Amino acid sequence: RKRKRGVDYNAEIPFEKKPALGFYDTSEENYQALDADFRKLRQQDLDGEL
Amino acid sequence: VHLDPAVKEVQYNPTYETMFAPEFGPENPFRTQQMAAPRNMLSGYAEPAHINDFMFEQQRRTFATYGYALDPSLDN
Amino acid sequence: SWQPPNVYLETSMGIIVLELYWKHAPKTCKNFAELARRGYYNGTKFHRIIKDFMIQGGDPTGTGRGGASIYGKQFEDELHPDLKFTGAGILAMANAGPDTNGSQFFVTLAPTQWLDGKHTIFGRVCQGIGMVNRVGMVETNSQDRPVDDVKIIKAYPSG
Amino acid sequence: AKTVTKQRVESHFDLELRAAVMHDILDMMPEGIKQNKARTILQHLSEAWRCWKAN
Amino acid sequence: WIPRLLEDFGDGGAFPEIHVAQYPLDMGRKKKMSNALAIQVDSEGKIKYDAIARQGQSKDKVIYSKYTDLVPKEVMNADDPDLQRPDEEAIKEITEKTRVALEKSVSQKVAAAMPVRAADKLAPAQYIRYTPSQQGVAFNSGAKQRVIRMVEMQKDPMEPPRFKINKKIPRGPPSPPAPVMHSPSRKMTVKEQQE
Amino acid sequence: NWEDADFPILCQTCLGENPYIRMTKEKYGKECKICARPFTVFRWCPGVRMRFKKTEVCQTCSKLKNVCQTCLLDLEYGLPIQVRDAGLSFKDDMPKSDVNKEYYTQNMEREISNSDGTRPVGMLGKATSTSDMLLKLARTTPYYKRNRPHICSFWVKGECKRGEECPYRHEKPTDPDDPLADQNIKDRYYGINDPVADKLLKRASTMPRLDPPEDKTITTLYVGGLGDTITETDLRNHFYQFGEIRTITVVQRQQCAFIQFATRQAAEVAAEKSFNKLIVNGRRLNVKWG
Amino acid sequence: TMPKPQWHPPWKLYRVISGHLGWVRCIAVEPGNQWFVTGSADRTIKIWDLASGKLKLSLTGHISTVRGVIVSTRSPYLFSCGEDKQVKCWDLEYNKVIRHYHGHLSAVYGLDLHPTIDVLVTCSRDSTARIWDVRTKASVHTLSGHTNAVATVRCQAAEPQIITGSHDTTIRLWDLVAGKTRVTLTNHKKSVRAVVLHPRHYTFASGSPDNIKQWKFPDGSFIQNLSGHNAIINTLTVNSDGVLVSGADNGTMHLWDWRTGYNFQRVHAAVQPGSLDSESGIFACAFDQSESRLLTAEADKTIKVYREDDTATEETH
Amino acid sequence: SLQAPIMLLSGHEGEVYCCKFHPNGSTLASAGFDRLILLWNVYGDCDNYATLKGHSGAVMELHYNTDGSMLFSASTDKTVAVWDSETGERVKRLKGHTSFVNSCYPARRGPQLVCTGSDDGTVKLWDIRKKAAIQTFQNTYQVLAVTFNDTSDQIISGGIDNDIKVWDLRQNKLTYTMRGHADSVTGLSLSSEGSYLLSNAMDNTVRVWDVRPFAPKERCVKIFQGNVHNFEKNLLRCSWSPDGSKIAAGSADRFVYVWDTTSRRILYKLPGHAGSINEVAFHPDEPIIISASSDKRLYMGEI
Ligand SMILES: [Zn+2]
Ligand SMILES: [Zn+2]
Ligand SMILES: [Zn+2]
Repeated sequence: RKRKRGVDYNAEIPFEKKPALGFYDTSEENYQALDADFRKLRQQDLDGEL
Repeated sequence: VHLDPAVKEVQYNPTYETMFAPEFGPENPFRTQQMAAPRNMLSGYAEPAHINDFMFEQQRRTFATYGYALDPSLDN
Repeated sequence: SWQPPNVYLETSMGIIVLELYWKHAPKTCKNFAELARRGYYNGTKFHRIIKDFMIQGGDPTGTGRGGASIYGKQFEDELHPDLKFTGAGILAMANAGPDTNGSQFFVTLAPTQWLDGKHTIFGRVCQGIGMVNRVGMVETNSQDRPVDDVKIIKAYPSG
Repeated sequence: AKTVTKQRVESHFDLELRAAVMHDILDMMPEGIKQNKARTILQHLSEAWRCWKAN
Repeated sequence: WIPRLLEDFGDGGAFPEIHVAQYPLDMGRKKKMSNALAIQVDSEGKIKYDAIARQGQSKDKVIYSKYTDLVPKEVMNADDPDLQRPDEEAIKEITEKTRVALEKSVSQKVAAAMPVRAADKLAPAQYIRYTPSQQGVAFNSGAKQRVIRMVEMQKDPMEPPRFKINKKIPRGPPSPPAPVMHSPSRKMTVKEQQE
Repeated sequence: NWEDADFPILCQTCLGENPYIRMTKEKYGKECKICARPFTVFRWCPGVRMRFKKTEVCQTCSKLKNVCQTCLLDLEYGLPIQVRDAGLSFKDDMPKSDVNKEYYTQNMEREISNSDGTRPVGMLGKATSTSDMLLKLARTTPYYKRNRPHICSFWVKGECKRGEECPYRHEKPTDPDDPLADQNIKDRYYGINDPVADKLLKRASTMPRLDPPEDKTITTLYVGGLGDTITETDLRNHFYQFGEIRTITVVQRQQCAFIQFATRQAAEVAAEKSFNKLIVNGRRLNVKWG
Repeated sequence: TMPKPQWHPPWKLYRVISGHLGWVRCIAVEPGNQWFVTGSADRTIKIWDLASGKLKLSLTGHISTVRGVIVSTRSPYLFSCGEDKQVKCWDLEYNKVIRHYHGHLSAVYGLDLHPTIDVLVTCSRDSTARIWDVRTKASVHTLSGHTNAVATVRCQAAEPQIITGSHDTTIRLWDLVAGKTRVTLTNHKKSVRAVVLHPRHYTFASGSPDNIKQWKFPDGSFIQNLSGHNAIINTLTVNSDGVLVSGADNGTMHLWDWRTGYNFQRVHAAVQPGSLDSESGIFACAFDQSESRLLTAEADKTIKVYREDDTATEETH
Repeated sequence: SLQAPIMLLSGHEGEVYCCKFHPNGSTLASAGFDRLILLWNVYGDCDNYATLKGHSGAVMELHYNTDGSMLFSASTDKTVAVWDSETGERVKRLKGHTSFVNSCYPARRGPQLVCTGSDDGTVKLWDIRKKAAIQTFQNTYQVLAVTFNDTSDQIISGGIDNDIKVWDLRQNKLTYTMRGHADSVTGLSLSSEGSYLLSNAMDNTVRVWDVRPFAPKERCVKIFQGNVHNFEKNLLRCSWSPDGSKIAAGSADRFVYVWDTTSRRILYKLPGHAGSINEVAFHPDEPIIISASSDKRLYMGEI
């Protein structure tokens, strides 16, 4: 791969701004990721019906 | 007992009792060796000296030649 | 040579009432009660406020090095073998070293071992721990100095 | 910062007129208007100038 | 004479004689690592909700965040000493500080316009006293300070610029948004919205 | 932007064993090994048989991560950054990909140059909470084998024609079949797969440490090395910190003191505070379970 | 009736100067009341005799519309700016351009001279102000932080030395030494296209289509709010007798008290003969140094000159 | 009082070894390594009016007469310069020493006499009219500080032999030896009465010695501590207040030391010098202090 930018997208968060924090503790809670299911999944299935 | 603990650059002449009285209370335990030291930029206090060139380089070569020199610290 | 009960502070944030122990240390109690009586604290501030440690107060210069007493600038401590620094509210006497006490108190916020290792327990607060907590939640800076003024307005040697 | 020399003059005039109209329609609309519709008014300005040249 | 709870504490104040670990409100020993910026209160006013407005600002910055900044002041009767331009000599002092501060930046800009005319000279070899803040001595050799002689490295006249400067990156975030302080907002009708 | 600040931010094992230093200042000499923007390079000689060390990173890239500009170790402890972030949290997440790195560097440079110029801008609040295992393997006295001239590569081919005059060492380089040999600059700086820090963490994990209360609700503490010179009146004065203290059985014949607390949480907290740290009356007090 | 305002006499037109071939976008008066400048959309700066209303000189050289013109009080100079992106300095001794100030990216909308340092401060459509050294033609600072075009600028010698309103509805009070913002005043709902400084009382006002607001200088405290003149206002100017003038794009112009903010006169002037009813509009106004004439620069390519009515009180609310 | 307290004075170019207040107290002379003598105002705006050249060495010691007429400079090119207080001319240059002249002092109220000490071991007496040395006292060692009594009958001399020596002019013999300093004496000052004499020494003890016809024979009157001497080996000078009530001494830890003469208590420990201090001096009328240090600058503390 020969390019300056472009590999910066999957490697990390592109021009990352952390959310400004305050008055409520937001360190314990976290989100549950997406179920892969790589035996039914289609490129059409992620983007949805146009 | 009369002046601010740290502002800097006093416009009048203070006394020895009005500048070098100790700070009261207990020291806070919420600071480290670096955070409790009187530092100026992240690793200590750096101030311009005006030592004579010959005496400076004398003690420098004295340490570099044998292994000892006089102390340039100003109180210690 | 009399022994009043609780001392009435009237700060900017509210009214703290101080229950001062006359058995364990009567000499600091007579000093502090006399200074509250004369009008020494009317207009002085809580110069040093640390989060969850204590609130140091009482300085006509408002610096943390000034102050004097009725005895004159110093007197010995009352390091009692019963009084121990545990929990918020405990009123105390500020120090400079061994047995040097001026006119600076501090209400403690947290259980501390080094304090009753080397400090004098004056007394405690009885009425007003919420105002103590609101004073503890005030913005500070590098050397633990408030940006605004957290000053005491009046003081009464009641009881 | 490129200078407006001789081959940029008409393009820069039309670049600045359009910005002036943008400012005036942002300030002319009252308080609760949907703040779209700048492009359409600029198209009408273009059409009014072509009808001016066309008499 | 029984602690045991936060109830027996009437209006608080832990007794310093019980020799237990009582504490009036909940000043817990293991107050967990909370990233919540602490709720701070002003002298006799409200909870400072200003702290979520001045995130990236400093403590001297004057931002406006309350309703009491939108209230009109009085007519301020006459030639009042409240609304007065500071002082003529104070203005001259501000002018002097400002012109001396500006001329230095001017000289640093203009130095490019003639980079080499009488090409430069550099030997103010200076001294600085430095306190390591590391003491515990095995470090200097046993000392508390150290003196350093700084000479500035002598620049080659015949040497081109060293590094690529043309590298180009997008604009960073602007300083934290100011509260907008508008009026209540005039109500809009269907008729005028359509017209 | 350029860096241009006077007098670098240095430790004591690189600043030398002489209190009298002559250093040179080059205004925009090198580019940073991390930031890749040019900074002010300071060049000094620590001692007599040293190497003329110089600063490798910006003032800014040392203010981000509280390190020395040439050994890239913590100013306070003298340890790699992976060890210190292991004994802390890791919430910085400095970007490594190109445009993100220069963008983050620009924004943090504006952040630092919109502030005082004294504190480790993000590491400060987490730098309050400290004294983990890193203090029990912090280096006590300076390792002056760092400031030491590299292996003479002409002496490796047995062709060093300078001989006795060459200022480079005539001694063995390390076998490259070693994990302790690769060591990139950015690997040492971001705290990622640093083998020195790996070995320090492997040592600090096998450091002697607390065991849990194997049986339920037992708060009993088995104190060996109690000593016959100390008093039990001072024991309660050290021990009322934790909570509702229960009975304290004392056996001064085996130098073993038995301790009971109210909850097992208080006994675990006491195990945390006490084990292999606590020295009272200048004499080590050993506490165990069972 | 909370205040009682000062009585100000009504103003009336007495002279309509004509001769520009474009909208007259700026105007300024010389320090000695001998003449006044106008700058216009026909790319000429015209020097007019103030007493007689006669065209003294016509200077050319801008490639696009002249947006601001100011006369230096310390140096014998004339500064101008245009939609040309250009900022010029005219030596009035020679009637020739001697210096151009280069670096703005788009059209320069305004300029003000610092009264004591020889510093020129300009605004542009590129959302920045700039700070120029007059003698070395160099950008000292680039006051950036607005998000839309920047409409106007005023300078002082006292604190905040630079004050600007812009088309992103905000006002920024700046530091000339550091080059960073000190106060942001967001009170206006539409674009601040005029700010004006008071000669004595250490306050300033600013105008926008919603309403006009007065303000104390150190930290922008709200003092008052002057409303009733609801159009896109282009300029504000103050008489030392406390007369605020607010002129707008519809050609209307309202005369106000500074202290109480009482609207005592509305002047909705008539257009030039050839002109169009939609072409009524004011872009600039100035008081003379005697503060008894009112020079307005109109969208019907004219200058109008007003003076106080000598027929006393017919007035008082 | 004059102007605003501080009045920092710059213009010097190297170290500033010495400084003296005018006998009326309206002007000032400063000198040091600069091979220059500067005459500045004490009042108004404290601005330079006279620069005095005429040396090929470092101007070690500076003094005045009691009139404010004759300016005496001891330089490090084995000569002493004699000038007029106004008009700035080289009036009398006197060359007799074979090594560096460390200090000079004029005998006051008597006929015009100057006594100097040098590194060759010599303490020499000088009449300004004679172009020749009057009396020469080989001690044996380097001599750093030299002053008279009020009677113009004794030479009080400090050297590196840890012993203050008092010479009689009539007997030409070693009259007094004063023991009590553990290291070299760098500066002597005789009081306004002549009763007491103040001494700095390298052992970091500032000593007061009573010079009287009748002695307690162990003249260890007052001892001051806090004064720091270091590797720089500077010649440190001390000074008396006009009423003898305050005592100033230069220090090598950049703190201006002023003691109270009766309680032996540190009155003032004024900061504000980057470099080590060489001489601190009191204004003769008013409590104003000129302090001179190696950071090339002068300070006017107003008490
Ligand atoms: Zn860097
Ligand atoms: Zn290092
Ligand atoms: Zn070799």
